[PDB]
Amino acid sequence: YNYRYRKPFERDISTEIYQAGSKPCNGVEGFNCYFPLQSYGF
Amino acid sequence: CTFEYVSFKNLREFVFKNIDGYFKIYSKHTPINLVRDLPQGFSALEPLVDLPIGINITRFQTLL
Ligand SMILES: *[C@@H]1O[C@H](CO)[C@@H](O[C@@H]2O[C@H](CO)[C@@H](O)[C@H](O)[C@H]2NC(C)=O)[C@H](O)[C@H]1NC(C)=O
Repeated sequence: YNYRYRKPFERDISTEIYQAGSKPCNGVEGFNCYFPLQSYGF
Repeated sequence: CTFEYVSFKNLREFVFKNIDGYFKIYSKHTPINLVRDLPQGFSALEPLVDLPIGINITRFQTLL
């Protein structure tokens, strides 16, 4: 679980949430409000 | 924090621009007669540096 995934030569390690809708997710987890990184099952 | 480096009469001039994580710097220096505002004439700035840092810039400030 140490390995993970989320422009040309862009890099950004930000924790800012994937909103799945226009919700007040406010950077906090919930239904339609998900953390930007996912782990590779290697 | 992934990178670090070390190298009124003086009109000192610079240009700064950034492209796909590269960051380019050019300059010129001259003594002048009038100090108040940009004196009429012509000269070209010449390159100094390019840094491959990757940052996504939108703002800046002078360090007085
Ligand atoms: C600078 O920041 C912006 C976000 O403010 C980055 O935008 C992303 O660009 C990619 C293009 O491959 C899109 O797929 C993403 O959806 C964009 N993000 C968002 C939140 O819209 C941009 O890539 C950054 N540029 C650099 C060179 O780092």
